[PDB]
Amino acid sequence: FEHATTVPNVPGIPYKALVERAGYAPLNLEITVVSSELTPSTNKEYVTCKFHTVVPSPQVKCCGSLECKASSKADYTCRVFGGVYPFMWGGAQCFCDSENTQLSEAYVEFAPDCTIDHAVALKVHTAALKVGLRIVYGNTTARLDTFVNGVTPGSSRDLKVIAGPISAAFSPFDHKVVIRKGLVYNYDFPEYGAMNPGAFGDIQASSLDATDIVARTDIRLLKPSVKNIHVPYTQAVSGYEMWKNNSGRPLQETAPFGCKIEVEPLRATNCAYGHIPISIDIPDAAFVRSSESPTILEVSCTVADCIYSADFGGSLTLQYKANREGHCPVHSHSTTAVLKEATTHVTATGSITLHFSTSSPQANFIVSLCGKKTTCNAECKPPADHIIGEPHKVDQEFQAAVSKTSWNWLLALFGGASSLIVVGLIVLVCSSMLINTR
Amino acid sequence: FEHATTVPNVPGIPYKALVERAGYAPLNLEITVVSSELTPSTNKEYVTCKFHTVVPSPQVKCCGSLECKASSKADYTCRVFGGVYPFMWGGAQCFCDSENTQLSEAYVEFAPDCTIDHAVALKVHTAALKVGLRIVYGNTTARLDTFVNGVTPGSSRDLKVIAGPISAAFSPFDHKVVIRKGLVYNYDFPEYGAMNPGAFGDIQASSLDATDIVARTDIRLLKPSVKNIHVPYTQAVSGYEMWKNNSGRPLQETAPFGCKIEVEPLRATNCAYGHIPISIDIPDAAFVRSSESPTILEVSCTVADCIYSADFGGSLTLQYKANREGHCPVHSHSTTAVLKEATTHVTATGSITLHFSTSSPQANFIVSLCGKKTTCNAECKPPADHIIGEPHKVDQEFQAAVSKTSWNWLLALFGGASSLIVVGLIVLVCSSMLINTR
Ligand SMILES: *[C@@H]1O[C@H](CO)[C@@H](O)[C@H](O)[C@H]1NC(C)=O
Ligand SMILES: *[C@@H]1O[C@H](CO)[C@@H](O)[C@H](O)[C@H]1NC(C)=O
Repeated sequence: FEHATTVPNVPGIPYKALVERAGYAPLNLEITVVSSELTPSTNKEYVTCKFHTVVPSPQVKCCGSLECKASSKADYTCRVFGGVYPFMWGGAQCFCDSENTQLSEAYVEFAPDCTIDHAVALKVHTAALKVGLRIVYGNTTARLDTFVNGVTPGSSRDLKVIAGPISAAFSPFDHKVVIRKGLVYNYDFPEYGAMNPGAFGDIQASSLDATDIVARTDIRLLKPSVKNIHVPYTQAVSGYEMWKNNSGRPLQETAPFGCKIEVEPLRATNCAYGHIPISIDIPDAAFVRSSESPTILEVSCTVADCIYSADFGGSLTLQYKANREGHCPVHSHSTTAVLKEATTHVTATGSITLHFSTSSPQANFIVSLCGKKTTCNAECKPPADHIIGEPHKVDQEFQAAVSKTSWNWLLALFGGASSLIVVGLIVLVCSSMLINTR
Repeated sequence: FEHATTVPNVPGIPYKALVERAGYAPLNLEITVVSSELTPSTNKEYVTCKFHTVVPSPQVKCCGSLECKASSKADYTCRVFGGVYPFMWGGAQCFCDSENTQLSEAYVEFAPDCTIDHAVALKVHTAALKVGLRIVYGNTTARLDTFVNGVTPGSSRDLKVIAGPISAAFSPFDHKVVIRKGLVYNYDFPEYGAMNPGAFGDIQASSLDATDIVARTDIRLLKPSVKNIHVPYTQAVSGYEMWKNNSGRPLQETAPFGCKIEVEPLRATNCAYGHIPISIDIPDAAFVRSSESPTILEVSCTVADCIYSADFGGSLTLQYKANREGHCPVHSHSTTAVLKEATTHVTATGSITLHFSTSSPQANFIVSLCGKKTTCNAECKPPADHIIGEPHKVDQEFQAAVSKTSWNWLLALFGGASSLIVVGLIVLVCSSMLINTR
């Protein structure tokens, strides 16, 4: 058989539904969202980390001349000076008032520790969802996993069940993000080849060990100092450490709907929001002919007690008469309240007690046992404890919290003087005619 | 110095512009789009190719029983039969009217040739552009390459020149595409894990040699035939060959703007459309003080001849008087027409001939030599040849094809009888007053 139904996005909340077919008992279908897996599409842009500068041995020409060449090293720079007398422990290596010249150069490369301290800039897009479901029909359980896209059915027993699309798309990921040491930070990094001294992503590389590298961090060389050979240099602090000191808090502590986010897939998990439609195909073998199912007689509904609460705090009682033995499912045809158990042993004249919960204190609804059903009305009270994190609001409110007493007061309240007004107008017309008699 | 200017997207079309500074000769700047490189962002979804089925040696139980197990092979299926008498050249291996049983199984894997015949489904998005430019300022040439994004300046001589964003985004790539043997076909492939027998992408794999594989192509086993052991099977033709017979023509022959598309970067090249703004910084050293530049006197414009055409079919002549020797640039301050050369040797009283082209046959405009300028008016005729692919329409039309004669006819055409109407009304008022005199 075939059926369809919509379920809200939420993990570990069984929903119980019925499929009705004349001549066959209505099977109880249990649907649970075991887990959620939102996986977007990712693109790698470039890596970055703390950098180490290079101060190579200088190129000193004793009583000659030199120049400022070019090279492919990232942040490569050169500069030359003349009339320099460098010294050293053995003495002065060379002195020529003008002919001496010194040439210095500088570049940079990722530090050796970068291999593990590196962060990466990611371009993300097109959030896609993967959902794991547990579906039980007639004590026939099945574990399945599928995308929410309406095209693909996940394979479980070769039963193709379609679902989606998502009611409303939610994505804590911004189009641009950064990843570091298992943490994901929402940030707007600059484009590849776009750098700013003292800013994040001052150094770039397609790979952690790629030979090609590019950066720009305001490295201007300084003139040689007094009498001692060295290379006085200058450069702005790494943007990596700066951004680290002020990167902001991780997205782990800011995502809505309690997302659980992991890096190696760059995905979210157990993050719930929205609703999903589902199409379900069922073999007719699983179905049971009604005559095989037991029949019931003169069943009554009795509310032992019920306090409005969050857990299955509502309790009900049922007295039934039957001509057969076996099992029947039970269902709450009214959405406002939902049971906790599916079926139970039956009896010729036995009675049972049932658990349930509701979104309103007004326990007025109808409930079905076997194929028959009976009404159930009562009042439930709010609880004392008002703070718990266990599953709650399994059903959303439908402005049905309005008590029957409030409806009674409202109905008798609204006036109907307009009828008196019309009667007054009619008698006015008749009296006007009578006066016209004169 | 700094300047800005917008240029249309087109390859190999030098544009000549001027930067004006009092006390400095206006340098001639030449801008050419050497090439274009549009590179989008790509995501790999799954591979596919022709498949080969597997018919393993059957599992035959001589006078016993068997079952239909499960396995992880793609399209794995099993089926069993009983009461079978298989035969073979040495005779009948076993016969038991009922106790004999036969079990067959079937699956599939990518064919060995797939390694080179494989096609891949790609998810593309976020088209990005890379542009190569050649810029010449004062016989100072520079070859640069940069993105059109307004943030990143390409590096060439360490001269940061920004450009973009694109005036209008164009992308022949659909969000979904397929690649095969160096060809790119625009197609809407199904999602990973979504298959249909006889349809494209019936077999999937994250890698060409990934052990994991999934497919569904309607493989139902057939009952054993008469007296001869074998495995009669059935299955639908590969969607790969079907799509090949009807894949449609390559995108190479359908993309607009003459895109040249390559696969290993999945990029387009030399595909022109739209306009791009550009910001250009220039060292003041390149600039030349005006006094250093030669001065000119009483220069006249003379049109030797001009036929409206596509190439530099317009010819002009200039007679000048100068007090200095050297060089000056020339420019067409009117967009409708553009020169072909930048500068020339100067003389105290010499004269020169110049080439140019235009988008209108009306050669009315002003042209600047050194810092001074002179007007130039004339009429150009359409050409005889009307079919050529060489660069043309270097300037877009600005409804200026309207000839001066047409304007003359239009001006004298439109009437002004409303003035006669007002005069008639005024004389009517005066005559009405005179009649009121009576
Ligand atoms: C499921 O219930 C049916 C009767 O409703 C019973 O015949 C069957 O054995 C049950 N299956 C399991 C696995 O309990
Ligand atoms: C460029 O032109 C200037 C004068 O306009 C000249 O001094 C210089 O040598 C030229 N450079 C080259 C490379 O021709």
